[PDB]
Amino acid sequence: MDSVTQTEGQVALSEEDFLTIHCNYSASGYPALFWYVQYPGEGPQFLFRASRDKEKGSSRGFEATYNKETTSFHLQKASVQESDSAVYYCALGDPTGANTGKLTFGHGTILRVHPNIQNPDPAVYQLRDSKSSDKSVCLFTDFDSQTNVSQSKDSDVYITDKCVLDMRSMDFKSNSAVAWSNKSDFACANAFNNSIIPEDTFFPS
Amino acid sequence: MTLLEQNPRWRLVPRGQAVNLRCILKNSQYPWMSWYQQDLQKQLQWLFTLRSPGDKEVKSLPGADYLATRVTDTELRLQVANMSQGRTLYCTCSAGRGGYAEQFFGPGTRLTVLEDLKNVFPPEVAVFEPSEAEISHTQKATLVCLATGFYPDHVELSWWVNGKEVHSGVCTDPQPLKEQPALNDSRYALSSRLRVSATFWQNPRNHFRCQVQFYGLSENDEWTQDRAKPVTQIVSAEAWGRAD
Amino acid sequence: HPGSVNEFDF
Amino acid sequence: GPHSMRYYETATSRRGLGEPRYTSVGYVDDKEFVRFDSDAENPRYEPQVPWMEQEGPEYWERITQVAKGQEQWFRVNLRTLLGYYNQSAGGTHTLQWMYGCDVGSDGRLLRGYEQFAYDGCDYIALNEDLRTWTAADMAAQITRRKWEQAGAAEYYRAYLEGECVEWLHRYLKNGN
Repeated sequence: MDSVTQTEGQVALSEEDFLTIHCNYSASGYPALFWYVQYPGEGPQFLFRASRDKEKGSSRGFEATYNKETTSFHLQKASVQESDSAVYYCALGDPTGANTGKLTFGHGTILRVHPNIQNPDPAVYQLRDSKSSDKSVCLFTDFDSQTNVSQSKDSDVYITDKCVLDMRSMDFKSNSAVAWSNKSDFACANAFNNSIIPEDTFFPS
Repeated sequence: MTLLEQNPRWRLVPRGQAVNLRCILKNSQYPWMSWYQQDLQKQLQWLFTLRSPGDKEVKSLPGADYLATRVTDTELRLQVANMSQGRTLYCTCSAGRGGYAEQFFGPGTRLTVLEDLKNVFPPEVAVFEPSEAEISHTQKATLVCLATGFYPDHVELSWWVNGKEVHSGVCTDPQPLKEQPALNDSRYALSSRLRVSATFWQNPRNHFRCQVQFYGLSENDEWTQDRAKPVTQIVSAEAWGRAD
Repeated sequence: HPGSVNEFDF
Repeated sequence: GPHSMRYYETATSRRGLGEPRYTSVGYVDDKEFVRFDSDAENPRYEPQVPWMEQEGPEYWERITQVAKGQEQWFRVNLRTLLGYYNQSAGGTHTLQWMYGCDVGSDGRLLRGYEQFAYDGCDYIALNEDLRTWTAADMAAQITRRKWEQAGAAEYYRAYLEGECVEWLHRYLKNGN
């Protein structure tokens, strides 16, 4: 029956990389096709429309061409930015001619764009709770964008996804992940082992 | 400016219970009005498009049953009944039937479903101070904030420096973690990083607050568990710059 | 092939 | 030579009836080939020529749903036109919508049409550019404004330049 298929759940790119998100649909007639974008913490919003075979829609440097022969509407951008990070939804307008209002949305595709970090300096610092106590955390920070952070093997030691902050005033970006547990045998030195660390990292005393 | 108002913004819903949603159209250029769900897998599904005052329609999807009513030229209602799984409901509007004219999405009603009302806990918040090693190595200082032991998973974390909300130097986890990831009704944690120049951190006059808004019980829920009724509240933790 | 249900009202 | 496809959709609101008479009549080269009559029992689109006996059951199902929905559009817009021309209810008024396409020998589009007429007098029409509207009068201006703002010309042009021309081509193959 009528359908929309987006081939990808998630796509990870660096800034200025080439992006394609695949959209295929199944509908007879002359449906309009659409792209919608949901920036993080926001509602979905219109990107563009195409209503005819071979029509290119575009907005914000993105395009897709209506291809009735391949029932395709693949979203592309030559050069992505960090600000493109979002979920992109392909939508099929109602094709029966009954114009009921139904949009049929693909599953969505999560696009994460990683910055190019110019002067990497990976390290793992210990931070102490401000409210005294013997509570502490581990900061894995300053590692390049192509490093990845996997969970623990232990389930009592919690570990968070990488995260990019931007210090706007000094045009500087840095990745970081945080790791913390209560196991008493917890160690900052031995806490991202279950992760492919650089060899280059710092590990102070 | 804003085309649509939705109420409520959010609502904690005991399993099986019903909730009333309303949507107000601020501009009659866009008189066609729709409901869409977003489930927890982020899937968008059309529920209804209703144009005329008096149009009433009914649908059943996994997780919720719905009665949608176009009440006036400017008011759309949705009753969500027999709720078994959380979702967000977006009102939308359009200048057209919607085969062609785009949809403008309103701000959304977030519905959270919990089996049991005594799995509701506020977060505990803690702020961890920059490592001296980081200040030596980089001339930068990173604070880390943790909210732990909260349920359900709906918080908003902000950083406040000298009484001013900041965005620069901040990275908050996109999603909470389940502390007991098995336990289907596990409590959550959340991390955030605020990073300043070592100079800013070193100044003892600079105050750093991690503020966690938690979405919980109303003053119109019953509660008898001895431990504090876990209401919608703000929990903060603070650090002061050290010369050290 | 008749037209689809009209997208817009007068 | 050249060829045409033309549909004429009419709604007439009636005195003591209130449910309007809806009709749709398709022509190719000025010969009637399909008709829908809302005053029929369980009404459907029906072929009026032998060369329309092979479109297949789901064509007739699909455009029969379109008629039912198009009936809702004519009745809403008849009662809007009462407001715009400050006339009263339980009147006899007619809305006519004429549309379709002319093609040359080569099957390429020469001309498109989207014309609306209220009570025999024309109301708003799409110009030959398929991009701008001619409004007869002050009531039609309201409509022209809403439709310029919502890009209705582009919307109709997609039918006029795609589906209309392609279907006129197939109908001319069917009925040699």
